[PDB]
Amino acid sequence: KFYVREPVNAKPNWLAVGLSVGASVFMWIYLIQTHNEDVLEYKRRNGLE
Amino acid sequence: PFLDIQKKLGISLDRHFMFLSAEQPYKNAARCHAFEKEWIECAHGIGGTRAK
Amino acid sequence: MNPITLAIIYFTIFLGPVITMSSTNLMLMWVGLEFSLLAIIPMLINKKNPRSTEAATKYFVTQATASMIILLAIVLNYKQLGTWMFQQQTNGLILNMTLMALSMKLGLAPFHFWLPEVTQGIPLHMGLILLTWQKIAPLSILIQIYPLLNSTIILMLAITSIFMGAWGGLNQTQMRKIMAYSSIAHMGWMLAILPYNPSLTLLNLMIYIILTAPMFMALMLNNSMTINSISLLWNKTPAMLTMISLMLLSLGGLPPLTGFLPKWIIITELMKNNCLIMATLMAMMALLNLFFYTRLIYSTSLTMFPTNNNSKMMTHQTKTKPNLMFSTLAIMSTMTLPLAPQLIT
Amino acid sequence: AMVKRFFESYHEVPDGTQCHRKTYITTALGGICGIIGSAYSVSLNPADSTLEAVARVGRYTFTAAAIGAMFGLTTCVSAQVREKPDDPLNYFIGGCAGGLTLGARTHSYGTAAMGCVYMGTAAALFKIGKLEGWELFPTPKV
Amino acid sequence: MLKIILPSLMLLPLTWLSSPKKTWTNVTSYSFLISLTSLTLLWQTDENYKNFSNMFSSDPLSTPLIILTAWLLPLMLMASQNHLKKDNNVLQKLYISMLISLQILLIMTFSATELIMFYILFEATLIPTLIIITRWGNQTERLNAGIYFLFYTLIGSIPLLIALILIQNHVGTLNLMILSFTTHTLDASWSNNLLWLACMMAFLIKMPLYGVHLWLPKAHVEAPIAGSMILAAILLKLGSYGMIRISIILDPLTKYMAYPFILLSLWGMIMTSSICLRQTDLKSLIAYSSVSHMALVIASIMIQTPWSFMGATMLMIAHGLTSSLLFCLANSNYERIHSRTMIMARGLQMVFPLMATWWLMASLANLALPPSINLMGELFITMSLFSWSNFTIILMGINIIITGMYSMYMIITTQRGKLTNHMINLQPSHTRELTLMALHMIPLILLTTSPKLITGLTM
Amino acid sequence: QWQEDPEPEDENVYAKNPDFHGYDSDPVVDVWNMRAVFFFGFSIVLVFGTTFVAYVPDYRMQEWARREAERLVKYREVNGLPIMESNYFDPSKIQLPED
Amino acid sequence: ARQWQPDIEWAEQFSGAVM
Amino acid sequence: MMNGRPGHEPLKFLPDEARSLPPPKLNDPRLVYMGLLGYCTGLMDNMLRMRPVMRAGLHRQLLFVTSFVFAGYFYLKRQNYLYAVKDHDMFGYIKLHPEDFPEKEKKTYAEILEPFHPVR
Amino acid sequence: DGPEKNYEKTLAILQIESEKAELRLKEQEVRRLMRARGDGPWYQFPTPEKEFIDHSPKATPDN
Amino acid sequence: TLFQLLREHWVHILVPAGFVFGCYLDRKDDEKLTAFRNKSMLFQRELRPNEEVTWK
Ligand SMILES: CCCCCCCCCCCCO[C@@H]1O[C@H](CO)[C@@H](O[C@H]2O[C@H](CO)[C@@H](O)[C@H](O)[C@H]2O)[C@H](O)[C@H]1O
Ligand SMILES: CCCCCCCCCCCCO[C@@H]1O[C@H](CO)[C@@H](O[C@H]2O[C@H](CO)[C@@H](O)[C@H](O)[C@H]2O)[C@H](O)[C@H]1O
Ligand SMILES: CCCCCCCCCCCCO[C@@H]1O[C@H](CO)[C@@H](O[C@H]2O[C@H](CO)[C@@H](O)[C@H](O)[C@H]2O)[C@H](O)[C@H]1O
Ligand SMILES: CCCCCCCCCCCCO[C@@H]1O[C@H](CO)[C@@H](O[C@H]2O[C@H](CO)[C@@H](O)[C@H](O)[C@H]2O)[C@H](O)[C@H]1O
Ligand SMILES: CCCCCCCCCCCCO[C@@H]1O[C@H](CO)[C@@H](O[C@H]2O[C@H](CO)[C@@H](O)[C@H](O)[C@H]2O)[C@H](O)[C@H]1O
Ligand SMILES: CCCCCCCCCCCCO[C@@H]1O[C@H](CO)[C@@H](O[C@H]2O[C@H](CO)[C@@H](O)[C@H](O)[C@H]2O)[C@H](O)[C@H]1O
Repeated sequence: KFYVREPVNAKPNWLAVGLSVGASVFMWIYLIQTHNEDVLEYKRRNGLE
Repeated sequence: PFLDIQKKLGISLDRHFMFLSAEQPYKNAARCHAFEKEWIECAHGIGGTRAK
Repeated sequence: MNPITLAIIYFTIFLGPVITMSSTNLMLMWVGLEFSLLAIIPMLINKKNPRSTEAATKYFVTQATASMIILLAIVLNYKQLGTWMFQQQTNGLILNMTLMALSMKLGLAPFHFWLPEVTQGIPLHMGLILLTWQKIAPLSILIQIYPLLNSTIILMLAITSIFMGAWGGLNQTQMRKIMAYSSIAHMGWMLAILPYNPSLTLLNLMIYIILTAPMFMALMLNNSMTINSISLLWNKTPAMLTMISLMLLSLGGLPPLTGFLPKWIIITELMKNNCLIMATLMAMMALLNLFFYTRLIYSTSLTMFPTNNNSKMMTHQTKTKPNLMFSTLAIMSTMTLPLAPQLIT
Repeated sequence: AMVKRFFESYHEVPDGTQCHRKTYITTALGGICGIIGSAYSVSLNPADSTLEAVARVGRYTFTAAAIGAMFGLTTCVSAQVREKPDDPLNYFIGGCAGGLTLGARTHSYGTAAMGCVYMGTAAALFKIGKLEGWELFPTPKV
Repeated sequence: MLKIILPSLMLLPLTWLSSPKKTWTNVTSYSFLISLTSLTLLWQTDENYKNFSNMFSSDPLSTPLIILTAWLLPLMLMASQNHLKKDNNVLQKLYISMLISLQILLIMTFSATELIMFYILFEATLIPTLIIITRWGNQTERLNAGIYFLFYTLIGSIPLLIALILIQNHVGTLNLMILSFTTHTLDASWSNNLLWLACMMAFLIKMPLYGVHLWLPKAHVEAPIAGSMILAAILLKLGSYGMIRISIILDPLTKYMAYPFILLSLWGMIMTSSICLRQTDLKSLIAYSSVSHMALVIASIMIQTPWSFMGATMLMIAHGLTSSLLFCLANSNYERIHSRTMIMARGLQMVFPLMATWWLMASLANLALPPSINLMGELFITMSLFSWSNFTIILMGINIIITGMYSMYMIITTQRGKLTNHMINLQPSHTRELTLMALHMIPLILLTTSPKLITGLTM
Repeated sequence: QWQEDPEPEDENVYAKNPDFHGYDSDPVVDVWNMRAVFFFGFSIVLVFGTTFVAYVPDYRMQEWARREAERLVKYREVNGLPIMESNYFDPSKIQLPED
Repeated sequence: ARQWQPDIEWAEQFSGAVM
Repeated sequence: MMNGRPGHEPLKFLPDEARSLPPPKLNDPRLVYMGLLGYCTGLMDNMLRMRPVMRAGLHRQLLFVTSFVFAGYFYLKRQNYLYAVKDHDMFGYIKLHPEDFPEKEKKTYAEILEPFHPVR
Repeated sequence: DGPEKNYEKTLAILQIESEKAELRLKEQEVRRLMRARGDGPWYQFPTPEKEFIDHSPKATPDN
Repeated sequence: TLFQLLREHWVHILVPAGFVFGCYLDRKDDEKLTAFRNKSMLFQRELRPNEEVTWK
């Protein structure tokens, strides 16, 4: 123990960490998936391959 | 309107009593109903500049 | 205020502009402006001292008078055309009093004199609402009737606001008065372009808001009301010195900061319409703003003013502010010029 | 209104001719600017009595009318003597004469000197604008 | 240019992620390596100028200015180390980042292909420059120097912005190559005469033109040494470089529009060089010497001849190295006795014999001793002006006499006579200080060996 | 008076480290900063940069142009043509105004 | 000499009601 | 200017006709710069809270980077669509009005008499 | 590389910049005509909505 | 090798990696500008036997 007063940030906010990694990992997956469908629809509509 | 929320939701909070030709209680036509109906209908779909 | 009062009053502050922006009927637009005036007064006077009472009273009598003139125009147009919206056939004098009254609501010069006084008399977080959220409803009305507005009155209001915003901010030692004159100058730019390109009015409004919001948060961090108070930042919260300096230079429109974009694009569009003389005058006098921002940068981050002994006790204390909204707005208000094509069209 | 037409009469005839009419027009314009300025001055910086307010209105209006008279006269005489109707330099000389008048009325060589340069440049640019078809308040086009 | 700009941008993380004891050694070394890479721009085996993309190009005018910019960054870092050694670690890193920022901005400025891009980068440089002057200048007058510098530039730059928008609205582009090929004669209207001035004033204030030069003596006396180096060497050359790029579209009005600016420069170069005879402040003397030299650059660009453009290009580079050297030499005495008064330290050849040699060569460069590129630029400018009007040689002749007088006056006053022996704090020259002088003077000699590299666009 | 530090005293840099090179108060940091400047500045940039510039071939096509000039001077002289003509453009390719 | 920094007399020119 | 155009849906962020356009690359330089700004926002936030600038809150830093890229991608799609519509309208209008936009037959420099202005 | 690469990349740069220049001038011409005549997709300023006109038989006949 | 050593000397890859990445971006700029490769008046020719492009 060092601080005479207990810090507010003594240990991670485990809920906040989990939500943050969940939000970022979900957004990366949704971004990549949405980009995949956006490519296929573009090719379908323009008759490409 | 600046934000077309009413059009997007398909509701009418204030679009339906905007001019003389609008719906009146007990079907009491306002003065100049037929002239305003003709002016609004001529102008429809062509924009304000041409309508003028 | 207890929670029920806060919820109702803040909800009405939010509601008014939403009504104004969504209304087809001009009477409902006026109703929206009425909600804004009524709901903001108790917040202006919340702290209850003679200065806040003066500020709330001056705000009320100006805003209520302007609201009556706006209502007169709406009623006169209803008499002329039997409708509740301004048309191409609306009498030009009716449109000119609408412009006059809305510009008085916005604090554009020469209807500006109230705004530096009211901003000085209220808490910083209320100045923030006054200079950002409260601009949206009157501007939203103007944008709807932009083809109908008189370019002569607009440019005269616009150049007057830029001139008096500049000379006004040059004499100030109070931060709340500097922000008020900064508001007036930027409103002058927003208005000048409205009859030509209302999208560029909105671009300037957005960039002004995301510059002004974090500037107010930076003042709020230590409650710095004067130049001498903000000059103690180097000792109280030195980490803010970089972002305050860049936000001030961005407000002044110095390239390559984001705040150069609104002045640059509005000049481009004004000169596409042969408005060369006004654009030149506007751009030249906007340099005077950069002067008083620079003097402010001189006293915060580029020199170190004398500090005091009690400030050492402040360095022992931990802070919980600013929130992370400050960093987001601070970065996007200064470092987004590379993304300029995505902001204008 | 006809009042607008009275001001379009300044350009009905080339510069350097009808110098009497052009001096009345610019004297009238100067007086109007003095009345507008006086109105804002007394309203926002009220005088100690009504006779001082009225005295200040007269001081501003006559001084502004004097500047407009000297500008209009000197510009026309300069074009008449030099036989150059379309020269912006004639307007620079007139604007400098107006700037010197302002300094003479306010007892200031710095205002005379600074007045001469700023008013000369503004008047010269006005003539260039008239020749090259610049618009002060263009209506929207694009 | 991306293979030059990207490594320059990586100097910023390198500065901030280095250990406190490795920052200077790291950033200086890679800054030297980036100067090496910029020499690739000199591989020009044809007469088609390098267009790397729509955005960046390099031709025989920008290439020397880009390389000189790249070379100055290491030199400025070495110049700054001693007077920053009392600043804490974060303040040292902040200073280095300001120096890197100018290097990045200036390289982009000289390689921009489009005029509003040039304008944005041209204006961006004011921010790091102002910060350097006002945060690390020594005296209370540094704040006034910042105001003059910023607002002399800005008032001229606003008309430039209007002219650039106006040209683009009329032509549809501000790309320089297309403006060159599609240029058409201008009519000699009052409106076009104002257009000419709007296009020229910001560049002329930046040179600076005599009459609007007061910002430069103020800025130099108050700036730290690395600020003086970049300001004299590169920042003044933005005006000359701007004038050469934009004058291609201004014909034929430059034939009569140039007269007041040739007159101010040719007469002004005598006024500012004669000031150097009675200047008590050594930094101010070197600064007024620059105004006199840049007056020649203004005159030769105004007359627009193949010789005049070539003489201006050489003088731009030669003055860049020479003036930066003189500021560094003056700063070495100031760091010992902390005064800029020229007459204070005296007889210094007695105690700093090798530094006195660097002083002599810098002075010989400054008075344009042949066959230096300093003389070559001034000579071809003199030939072109004589062709423009044979009476120009009278004013040239007076300036040549005066330039020798003050150049040798500075050497005699500070290096010779009796040593001011109360100055017991005259520590021997640093290895760093003597190295810094050599890094200026070797390129000057090497460029004198191969003067084809700095002839510019016309030869 | 206010509370302010006195001005620091003049220091002789060579008193503690008589091998000071000007770069750093730490002796080991000092000598390596000196070596990096001399190695990268002089051994690398000034020597190899000078070499690279020296061997840039036909800089701005000056060697080709003299070679091309001699070819044309040779050709234009055996065939009796003028060495250089007044008109760059053949007049047949130009259509002047009638007036 | 030490770098100049604002003293009391310099800071007092911003202590007035106006500039 | 374009708001009242035919087939204009109100408050539609991405109209279905925008799905014919090629989507932006996920390593588009504008999207890479957006993610860099999000990274700067995280570092600036650490500085303002007196935290280790690079070390503290990597979860918070990652969310800042991902949010900027995520939002920027969809906003970039909308901006691509608006510019495409502008060109679709401009060219379509040009075709309906061939009398206002004639093809101007340009002359060669063999016929054009530009004035010569001697430099001397 | 040989001089061909830089030479031909310049032509490619020239073609793009030229075509952007003519597209920039043409847009201003289009905007001018569309705003003055109101006959295009742009500058279509609103007019009253006709779907809210009441077309029912009224209380009186002559309406 | 060693966390104390690597934590000090890893920064030596930044500028070299900026150069290599800067070179990579410059080659991508060449690829976007091939619209006149082997099509100019001055240089266009017939392709050599096993040649796909005149420059890359
Ligand atoms: C601010 C935004 C978020 C909050 C949203 C708004 C909803 C808030 C819900 C909690 C509100 C309850 O708040 C509560 O209000 C009542 C009003 O009857 C007050 O109570 C009031 O009536 C009771 C009667 O017994 C007494 O306490 C007293 O006469 C008076 O104060 C309480 O002192 C306050 O605690
Ligand atoms: C286009 C180029 C962009 C240029 C970017 C501009 C960068 C920012 C410039 C403003 C500088 C911020 O201002 C600078 O703030 C830092 C803290 O961050 C201060 O830093 C210094 O003082 C503070 C206390 O005051 C100490 O805690 C700190 O360790 C020390 O280094 C500097 O003394 C101040 O001058
Ligand atoms: C003392 C120097 C002052 C420097 C400021 C500039 C001075 C120049 C302006 C005065 C010149 C003469 O005055 C100017 O000409 C006449 C007056 O009859 C009017 O001239 C103009 O009138 C109207 C503008 O409303 C135009 O549509 C009209 O085409 C034109 O003739 C202007 O309203 C007036 O500005
Ligand atoms: C073509 C050139 C024509 C030249 C004439 C036009 C230029 C006009 C210049 C006006 C100069 C100002 O006019 C001058 O103001 C000074 C101010 O000290 C006043 O001077 C007088 O009063 C002041 C105080 O009021 C005393 O200090 C002074 O000793 C006394 O001479 C006078 O009013 C007048 O002498
Ligand atoms: C220091 C203060 C001065 C700042 C200088 C500002 C930049 C330089 C100003 C140059 C003046 C512009 O000069 C003016 O340009 C405009 C716009 O193209 C053109 O002028 C014309 O434009 C269009 C035609 O294109 C006409 O409809 C218009 O009525 C007329 O003004 C002429 O070319 C010239 O009259
Ligand atoms: C800035 C620093 C620059 C560093 C410079 C280092 C350059 C090194 C020079 C290497 C020169 C020798 O280069 C070598 O020469 C031979 C000559 O046999 C040539 O080789 C070519 O011609 C020879 C002639 O016999 C054939 O046999 C051979 O099959 C063919 O490839 C090439 O040119 C190259 O393969």
